[PDB]
Amino acid sequence: VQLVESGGGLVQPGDSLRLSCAASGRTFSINAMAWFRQAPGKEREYVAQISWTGGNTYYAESVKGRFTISRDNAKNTVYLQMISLKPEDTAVYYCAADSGGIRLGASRWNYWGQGTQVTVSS
Amino acid sequence: SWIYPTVILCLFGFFSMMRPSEPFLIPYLSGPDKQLTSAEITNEIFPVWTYSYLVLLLPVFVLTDYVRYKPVIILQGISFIITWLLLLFGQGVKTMQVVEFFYGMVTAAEVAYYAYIYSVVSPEHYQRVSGYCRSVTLAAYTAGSVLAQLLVSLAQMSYFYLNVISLASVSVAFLFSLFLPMPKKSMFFHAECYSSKRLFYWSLWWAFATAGFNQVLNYVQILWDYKAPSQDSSIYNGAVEAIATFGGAVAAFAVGYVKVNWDLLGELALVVFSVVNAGSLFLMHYTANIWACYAGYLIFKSSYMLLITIAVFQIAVNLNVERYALVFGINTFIALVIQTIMTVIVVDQRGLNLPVSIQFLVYGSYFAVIAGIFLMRSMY
Ligand SMILES: Cc1cnc(Nc2ccc(OCCN3CCCC3)cc2)nc1Nc1cccc(S(=O)(=O)NC(C)(C)C)c1
Repeated sequence: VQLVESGGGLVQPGDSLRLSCAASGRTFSINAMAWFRQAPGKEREYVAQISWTGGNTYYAESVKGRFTISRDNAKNTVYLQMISLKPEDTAVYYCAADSGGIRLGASRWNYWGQGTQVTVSS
Repeated sequence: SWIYPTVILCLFGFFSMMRPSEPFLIPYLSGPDKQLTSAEITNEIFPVWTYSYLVLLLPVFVLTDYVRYKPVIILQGISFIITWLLLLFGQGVKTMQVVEFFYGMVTAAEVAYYAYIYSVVSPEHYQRVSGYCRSVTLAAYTAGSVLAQLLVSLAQMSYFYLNVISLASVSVAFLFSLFLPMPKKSMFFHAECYSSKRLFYWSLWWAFATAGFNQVLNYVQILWDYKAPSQDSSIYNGAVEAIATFGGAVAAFAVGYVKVNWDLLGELALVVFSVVNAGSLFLMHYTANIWACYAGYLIFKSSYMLLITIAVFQIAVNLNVERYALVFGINTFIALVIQTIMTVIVVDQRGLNLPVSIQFLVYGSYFAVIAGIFLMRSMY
């Protein structure tokens, strides 16, 4: 799968942002997708998780209550709606698909996205 | 003549049962190593153990006696290595279901460990040698759990480097398994009783009580991780699992020490201590405190072992050694049918898909309905 992101940018505090993730190419075997975050001078941080076959979501405690991750199998896209933004969120947001099968690896997530920039400030 | 097969079999039992990573499983599975959502572990992966154990129980029991007990002990040692190689490097939800299947083999193949000794030792040196082999299994898992906590706490050892010690331990276990003498007779191949009032009655409480016990111990580390996530606060899984294992051992030992006739005090003692299991299962569910949830686990495990001992003692009072195998083999299979039906309806994703928060309100009430049925059965 080739995950390409969209919808980043600079938004003041209190404004929203929806980020997309168009998975394509081998989309037949996807059983979970996630969003990660890498703020400046830090490491990748879990932000959310959505199951493909079902719809069960799972959010990081810090971002829960204002982040919502939804699937759109019809078009194979994944969304992340972020509300009540504050200047401490600015990062680069990455997609991560756990494609499927019996695998040996270091990370649950096989393929990763390029990254989309959120610059919350004024 | 009896010291060589027991020394090699006790060394296999000690090293195969020493696995520091066992208490820190859900903390490991739901961590940064194999990050898996709690609902994915409880409702998708874990059910696969009871499904696979149920299927691979009769074939392995018949296989263990057809070919000698040794061939199947070596199979158990292999399944130990495969399980911990996938538990270390395997990723995804579907690989963890394969790990559940291979642990069903590990649990279904332990019949040959205890059955092996009977066919390689004289009848007189059986109860004594059967005690040596059973006690070395408890000492290994109680010492292994204590080692896990003493590293995770005073040494800050990662959960990943506890499965490496578990893999190193079971790899040594599958080195003595190749050195045990090959038996020259089985029990049945190469070598109606339920009509008794006591044996059928005592087998039903055993089968029903043990089925719930396996269910409770199954989704118990999930409960602990729910009341106190491992990534936020300190979790004493290793110290709790060691004390509970030690406490259960003393409960079984004390049952055989006090000389009380289990006929005028046999049914009452199984309703009083079955109520304690229900009372201890609601506490684990209704309490926000993690320490009170640990204490409920101690009382449940200690209390249960105090009756499976009384139930087993009463079952095996007139049966031969040859009839223990095919009477405790049926009861272990009936308990799995009970466990599978409860797992399909309650925990399975295709069933009710209940989370672990509400599950213990069912397990706690499960033990309360067994006590009432065995108290309301005394009708006049
Ligand atoms: C390597 C591994 C792979 N899959 C699993 N899944 C699993 C989790 C809990 C299980 O308990 C069901 C009831 N048990 C009660 C004792 C016998 C079975 C059975 C299987 N556990 C694993 N290790 C494990 C971790 C914590 C506890 C247990 S256990 O209580 O079931 N078995 C002993 C550790 C006592 C040997 C086993």
